[PDB]
Amino acid sequence: EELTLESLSNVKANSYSEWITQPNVSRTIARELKSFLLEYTDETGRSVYGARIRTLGEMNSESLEVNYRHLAESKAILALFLAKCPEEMLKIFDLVAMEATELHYPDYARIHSEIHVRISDFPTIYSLRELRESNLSSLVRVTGVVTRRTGVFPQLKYVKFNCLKCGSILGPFFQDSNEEIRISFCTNCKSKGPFRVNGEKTVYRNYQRVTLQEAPGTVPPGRLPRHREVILLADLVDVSKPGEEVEVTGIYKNNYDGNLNAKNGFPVFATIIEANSIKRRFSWTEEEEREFRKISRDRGIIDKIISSMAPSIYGHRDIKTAVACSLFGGVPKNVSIRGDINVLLLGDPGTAKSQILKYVEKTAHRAVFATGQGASAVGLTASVRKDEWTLEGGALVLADKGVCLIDEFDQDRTSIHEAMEQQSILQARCSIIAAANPNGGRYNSTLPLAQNVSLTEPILSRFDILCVVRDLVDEEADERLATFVVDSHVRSHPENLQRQRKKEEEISPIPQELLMKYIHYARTKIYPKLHQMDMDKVSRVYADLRRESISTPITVRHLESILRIAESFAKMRLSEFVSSYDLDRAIKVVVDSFVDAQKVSVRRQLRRSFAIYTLGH
Amino acid sequence: SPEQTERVFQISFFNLPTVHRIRDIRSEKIGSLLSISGTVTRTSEVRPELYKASFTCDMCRAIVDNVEQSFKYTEPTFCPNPSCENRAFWTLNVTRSRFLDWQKVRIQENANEIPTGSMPRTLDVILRGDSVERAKPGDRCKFTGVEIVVPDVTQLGLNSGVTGLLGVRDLTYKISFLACHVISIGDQEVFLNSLSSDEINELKEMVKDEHIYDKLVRSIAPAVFGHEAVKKGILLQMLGGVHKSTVEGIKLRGDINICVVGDPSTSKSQFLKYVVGFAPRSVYTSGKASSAAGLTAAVVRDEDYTIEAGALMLADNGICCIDEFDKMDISDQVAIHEAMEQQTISIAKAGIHATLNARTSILAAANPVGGRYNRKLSLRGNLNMTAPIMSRFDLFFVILDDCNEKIDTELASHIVDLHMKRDEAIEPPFSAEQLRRYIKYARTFKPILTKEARSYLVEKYKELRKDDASYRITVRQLESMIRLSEAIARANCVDEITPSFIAEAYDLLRQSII
Repeated sequence: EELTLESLSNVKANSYSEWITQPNVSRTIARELKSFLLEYTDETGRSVYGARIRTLGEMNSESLEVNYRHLAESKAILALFLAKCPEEMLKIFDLVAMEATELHYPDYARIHSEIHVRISDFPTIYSLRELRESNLSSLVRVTGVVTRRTGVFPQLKYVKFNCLKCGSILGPFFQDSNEEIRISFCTNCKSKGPFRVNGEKTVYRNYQRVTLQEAPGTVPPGRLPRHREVILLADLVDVSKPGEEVEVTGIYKNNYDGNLNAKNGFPVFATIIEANSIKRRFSWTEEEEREFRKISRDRGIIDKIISSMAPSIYGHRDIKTAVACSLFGGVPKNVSIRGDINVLLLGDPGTAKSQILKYVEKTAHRAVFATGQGASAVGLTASVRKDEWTLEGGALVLADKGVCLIDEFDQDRTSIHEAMEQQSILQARCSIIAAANPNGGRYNSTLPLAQNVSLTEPILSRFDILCVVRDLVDEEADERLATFVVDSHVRSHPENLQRQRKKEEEISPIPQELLMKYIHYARTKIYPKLHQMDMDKVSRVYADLRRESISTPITVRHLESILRIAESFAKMRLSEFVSSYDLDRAIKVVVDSFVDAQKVSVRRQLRRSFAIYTLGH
Repeated sequence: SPEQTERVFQISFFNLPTVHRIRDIRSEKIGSLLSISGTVTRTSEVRPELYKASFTCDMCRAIVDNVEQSFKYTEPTFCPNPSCENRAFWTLNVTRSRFLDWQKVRIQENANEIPTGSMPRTLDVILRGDSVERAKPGDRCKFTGVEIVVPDVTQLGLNSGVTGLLGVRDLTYKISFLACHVISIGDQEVFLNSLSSDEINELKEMVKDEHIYDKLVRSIAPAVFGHEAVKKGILLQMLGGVHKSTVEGIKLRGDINICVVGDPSTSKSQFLKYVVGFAPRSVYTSGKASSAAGLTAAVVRDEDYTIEAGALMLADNGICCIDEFDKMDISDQVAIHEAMEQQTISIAKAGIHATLNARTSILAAANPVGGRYNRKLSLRGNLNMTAPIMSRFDLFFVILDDCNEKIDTELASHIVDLHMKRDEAIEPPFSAEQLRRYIKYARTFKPILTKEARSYLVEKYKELRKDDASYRITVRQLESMIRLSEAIARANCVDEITPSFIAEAYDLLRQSII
């Protein structure tokens, strides 16, 4: 028989799990689960679970998803029974979900051997310190950063066995993974016997376990967070990665361990959460592309982008323009030209070149920030550790296709320079932006840039632009820096989103997120194309620039950087074809790099010779 | 509703007449209620100890319930069904079995309690039920309960040892303690409510005083004579400043940090001791006898690799006193600079990654090069340390011996009166507890910059740059000016930053400039 739902509302059992276990109440619960999936109503009126079943058909997903809040909204009695005995409710729920998905789609059971309900948007979350032995054996949500994530491994969902003394047959015992199957008996004979694993009825499922630990903020300050392991169900494996914050809805459970008892001095059971479901905690949009094309101008867009660049930095507009060109980037070339555009900034302390580099870290799609003292060459190449042995990707490798960052330009310089000659740091696959203090001290005009920062002349040539800043004290400059800094402090202060707009005070004409997305859109949706006539003028200008470098160097790599910076200026204008003015501004950027190299030595003569060459237009 | 099992009942006993040290415990004292005074060196994670066990016989499906367990895990001696003769195949059920919370908190005698400075005796205190997570590691606590002896589980089968019971196997006993009761012996409106009525009245009077800033500065280090600039800096650091983070994501440090350099016999170490005593959640240490990495963080393997709390975490949310800073490694100084403005101490060794907030104020005492401060020598380089760290430091105090006969006689008379009359010689304007309450109230207050205050800060930063006319003054000096203005507004109890407060901050920075 099947009990009424009102009769089931009272537990009428020693435990709610026992109430679900009673066969009549279990059949009633399965009927109520199917009826609840049908009874939940969307604003459209279609069942939310029915729409989930249609989505599951389209996705060919093996596991149905059911929100816990939806179970509270309809069949709240089933929801409470699940809160008490999540597995007891969820087995019947998985059968009902398979039935519903198969009713929606014929042969859906042929597609998926077993459909399992997955929780969603669980109501209550418990901290690991808040979690206790009473919380065990019941579903609970846990928010925390995973201490580590084990890789997905093959595992037996069920395992048949063979008795050596008896026949080579046994039941396919399901493996909960809380403990070994440990049947301790033979199926063919009611006595203990050897149980060699038999694959005739064995079921096989992917298994992964990611230990869950409280976040440092979640733990009291000065206290190490408590850690309780989170287990990923089959088809829920690889949902999370080590060191990642996540909110996991899972049944806490305790498992006995002899070593744990020995260490504690008393009998004890190790506790591990088992997630029935996991809810873990920069690409330009299409509407963003339309808005970026609208905001962009055929001329002066570079000026707007430079004003947007380095919003935290005051002054250093040339550095902002160089960093903007590097961030916009260029199309790669293969057969001499490099698609990435390299920028270098040098200045005395307080120049905020590192601040411009931090803004560039936000601007790039996958930027990685590094400093010469902070990162070794081999350490930035990769990291190695025992898993077994496993390797970790380097920081420069981690920054790919998005402008990478460098600072304190000498092992990190070797990683940069080996990357510039190699085209490999493992390929950096990223533009280089430098924020290096000159000689580890306040900038001095007499020192050429090569002396101010140790590097290679080919590295300077490969850089699309080089920037040098000299410290100076002016009354107006002090007033401007003080006004901007006091305004920034007031803006950051709690006393002063509209308040955030008045706080921003329109320091950057283009919002930083919109500008980073616009640079990404101008790199991907727009692909700059070098103009042929402008390129002929630029080739004559490159010959003249090599001659002028001989006069007072300039390289074909610098000309290729001019092509790439022209692509970057076209990106700043969001033009698929590089403008002649874009190529001219790129030649100006490369000429600025050449002038910045040996600045005091050759800058005046270079400017006099390049007044006509720096801009073709 | 599910049928309710009988509730477990706990009985806690507090205010025992006598408290004994861990060394005072004896094997004869086992089995009797006792109160123990000590510091909890560590605490085990809360665990579900099998207080009651329920087993099922596989042979006849007979089931036992809530079987009591000894120190080792136990199973029913015989099958409950008279027909079945099963003594094995017992399968536990987590629901039918009852598990109490379990936590072992290691404790040790007080290092001050040890007379000869010998290693304190350690005792294992068992916390269960509500007692689990009722104490914190590194905090002194008094535990009351029955002393216990732990037999060897391997000898049970799961030095001299009892045998012939175990059978042939010897059994060694490990002493332990079970604590029935655990007691720890170690917004402005919310703080006022926490304060008693009399404490609130006293704090209100002190806050109402217009000379509260000067009175607190004088009250700092009552035994010490002179070094009023150091006293004012210590008061400003203890008061602290409001934290702020830019919309771009850059986060400034709200806590004040200072480094003091001066000749020996100036009681800079005494100032560090007074500051460590005053500041809650503070740890004092001598730099020369210390480990650089160990101070910042610790890592150890736990019975698997784990993470142990570092010494800097003991100073978190409070002042950190550093003695013999010059004797300490410049590598450690650079490590502090690496974890000063960015904070965020992290671990990447042993295959386990861990994070630490590392939010604290830093105070240091050092002897300048040559054993005495050299006025001719520049403020930077007198104590070898990183230039960015020196810039980020709010102030660099200079201590120089005064040959004035009046000052010499005054210091001699003060020291003699101290030696003669103990604490009576000192006459601080405010009591230590009252000053601590005032510091807490000021910390509850968050000073806000005024527009005139911002203009004054602009002018003061320009004046500092003119004084540079380079390395001594920077935007970090401006940040120190803002932090000191917030601290001065806290000391003066003014709700908002004032141009006079910014002027006092600039005066302190100029005194550091010397």
